[PDB]
Amino acid sequence: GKNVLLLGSGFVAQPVIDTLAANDDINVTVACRTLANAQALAKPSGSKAISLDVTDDSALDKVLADNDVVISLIPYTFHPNVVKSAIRTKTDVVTSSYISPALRELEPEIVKAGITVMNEIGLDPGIDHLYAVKTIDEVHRAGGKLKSFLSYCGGLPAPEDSDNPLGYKFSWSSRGVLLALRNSAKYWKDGKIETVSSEDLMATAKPYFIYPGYAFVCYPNRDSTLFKDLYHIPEAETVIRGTLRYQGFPEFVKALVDMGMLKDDANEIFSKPIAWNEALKQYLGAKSTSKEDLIASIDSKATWKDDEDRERILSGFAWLGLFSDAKITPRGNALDTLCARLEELMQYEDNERDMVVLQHKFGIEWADGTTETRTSTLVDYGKVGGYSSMAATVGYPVAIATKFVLDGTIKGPGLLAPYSPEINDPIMKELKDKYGIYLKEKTVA
Amino acid sequence: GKNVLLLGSGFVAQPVIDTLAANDDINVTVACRTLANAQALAKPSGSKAISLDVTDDSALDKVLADNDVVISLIPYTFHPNVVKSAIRTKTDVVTSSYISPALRELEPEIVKAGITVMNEIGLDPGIDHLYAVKTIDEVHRAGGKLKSFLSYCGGLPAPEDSDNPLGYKFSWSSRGVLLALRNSAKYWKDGKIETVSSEDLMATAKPYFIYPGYAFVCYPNRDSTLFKDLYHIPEAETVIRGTLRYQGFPEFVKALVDMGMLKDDANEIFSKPIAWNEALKQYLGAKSTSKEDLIASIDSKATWKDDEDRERILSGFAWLGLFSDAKITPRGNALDTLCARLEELMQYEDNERDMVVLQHKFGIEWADGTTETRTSTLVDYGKVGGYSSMAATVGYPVAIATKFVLDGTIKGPGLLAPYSPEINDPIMKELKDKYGIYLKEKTVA
Repeated sequence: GKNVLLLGSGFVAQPVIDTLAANDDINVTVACRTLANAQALAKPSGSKAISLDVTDDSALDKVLADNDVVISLIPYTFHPNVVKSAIRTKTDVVTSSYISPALRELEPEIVKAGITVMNEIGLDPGIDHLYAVKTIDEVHRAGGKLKSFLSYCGGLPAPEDSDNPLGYKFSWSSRGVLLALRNSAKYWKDGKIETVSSEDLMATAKPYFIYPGYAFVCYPNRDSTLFKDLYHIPEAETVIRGTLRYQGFPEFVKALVDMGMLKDDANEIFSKPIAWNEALKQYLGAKSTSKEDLIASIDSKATWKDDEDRERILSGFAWLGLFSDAKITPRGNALDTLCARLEELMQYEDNERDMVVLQHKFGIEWADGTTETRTSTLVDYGKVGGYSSMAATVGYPVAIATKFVLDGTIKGPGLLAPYSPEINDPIMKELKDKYGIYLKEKTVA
Repeated sequence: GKNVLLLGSGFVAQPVIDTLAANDDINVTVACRTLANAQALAKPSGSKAISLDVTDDSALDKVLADNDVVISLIPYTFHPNVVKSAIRTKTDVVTSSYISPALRELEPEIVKAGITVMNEIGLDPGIDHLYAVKTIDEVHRAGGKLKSFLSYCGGLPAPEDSDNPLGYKFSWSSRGVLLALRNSAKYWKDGKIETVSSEDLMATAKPYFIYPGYAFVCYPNRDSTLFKDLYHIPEAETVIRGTLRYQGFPEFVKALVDMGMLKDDANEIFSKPIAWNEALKQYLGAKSTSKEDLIASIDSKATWKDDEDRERILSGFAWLGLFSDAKITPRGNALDTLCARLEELMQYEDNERDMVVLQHKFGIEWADGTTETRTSTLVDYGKVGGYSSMAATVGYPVAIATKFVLDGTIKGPGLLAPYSPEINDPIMKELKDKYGIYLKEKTVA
């Protein structure tokens, strides 16, 4: 049959290996730095397993040449190494990553080599593009105008598993999640560009209604303007892509900001494993380590929405052990010390489920001047003793695309991405049919 | 072994029959009006099945006498018939219902007869009492004062299945759900009684935070004052029991109220199967049946929270087909005609899940004057191709109590209810151990 090489040892690797190895005519080889990882990832399906250093050009060529396609699920800074090897060996490539400037530089050689490098085909990017392109194509074909494109996505605990101060669980690092509300954002609104500064992003966070059961808030991503050219919606007045969190998340982060706790400046208060209450005493200039004095210094620095929120946030600080004798992870700055504690206390437990939510909302003006709003909505949950939704919604599109590269449903050569119905339709159909994963499409009544 | 009679043909009956019949030493007989129902309810477990008219004293005695205990899962107005028969036959009884004045009248004969009639042991009442008594008993035993008791419960769609205008699904009638926001309410707050009139209940509805993931609102039930004597918390300043719904539910109902749609007065506009848009035209005095004119008459009658809510509610009316040519169920009044449409459009589908949420929150003042807040929280979901949470959370406590009546863990005789640790502890322990059902107990940090 066909020989598939998978590079990676993330949780995303497991469903890809498992769904592909289940096919009798596909032989999977798992490659990680350490043979044991790969043997472990490969063990459930009895796949071949090897060790591999991707920076070793010769080692990398040897194994790519033994295969028909390589799935690169390693950090995106390594894709160029993989692709350089694929050019040399004439091997096809599949990634879930945004096309990088390094890959664009290789693009003429990819074409000359006659290989297919399929990109941007997990969840985000991937599934989002499939369904955005689908509707916009339908709207344009019917002579319609896409006046508004809104798109919001989050990976969150299932609501029943959300009871922590952020309504958020880490797998595994928290630094990016935390700093996200201190980024700038640029998007289209009502026929003009709006930009929000780092300082001002926090205040933009607002409830975002999807279904009655959920309490989502949203904030815009760094740059939504790229989707105008990407989806060819020059006529759109409003184009905003953002992130979903649960209620309370921005207010919690804001309080931490006001306390200086997202500052990454080297600061000796965080140099050594002292008690959290002593660290905060020194950092906030509190009278003492007593909960009462710590709260006084927080109160003097924080702007609270109301007493209920103040009570909630301070209780969350208490839950985190910030007012306690628990010893800090000595990371040498406020931010990383905070992140270490968040990470330690807010991981998934074995009977807990994650969730992916993604909704596109389209405001359409038809030729006759009539307007309508459509939604395309995905809610997906992890399976206890199975795969997380975060793993499955990346891994399954990747597996489907790999099979389509192998059998020529996805026709190259070239540096391809899910930007047209011709590539997109077969993937959407197979994703729904095989895995039950699809976006519910509704017109707002 | 032991012989158990089950009266009932509700969805609650299935898990009770099934969990009890799985026991080798329990022989279940299912009794409904029609042999086929009972044979169907009994079929999965191969239980005995009979037909039975509960108003026929002789038929009822015959079968009770053949059994060691009867589980009465039929309407509460029939329990007296069952209990009169149990007195005659000396058979024990288990119900999930609040003790009625009719049962209290029989109480001295129950005692003289030497039978045990166990009551109020499903979810609400049942599980709620187990855990409320538990904490209050713990607080009192440690010399503490229960200053505040808050308790909120709802049966709702899982959030992923909540996408309808009410965030609510019917199984099967909607009339009570709808009129609930037009009831009065009486409770304790800050050391005084507060009462809310029928008209004013709507305005009391407010967000109620349990976990970040969920968007709950709550309103108080008809009478919370009874829990002071029931749980013996004379020292409580605040005692409020209420119902949980999802965000948007009260505002939707309020709009319908403003339109006169919850009026049950005989009204010929609803006498015959005309189109919804024609019915509303006549009822609202709209210019025409056009969506535009219907909305105009709604706008002229309704107070909207904001444009987003107005848009949401009107869209929901559209979804319901109220602006459409769909023919009304001719119920002869506005309310029942509305309820028929709600019921028709908002039932569970086969791959959908329900949810039960119940939280007690206790504000405690300890002897030393220190205060703390505790929560006890249950979130439980239905199983696709299995039992709903609404069925399981009533049926399992009933099954456990029945086994305890049979084996004398619950010691009678008498008209008993789950009001003390002696009765309550064994049930809570078995509910957790056998079914994984328990309330998570936390101190607010």
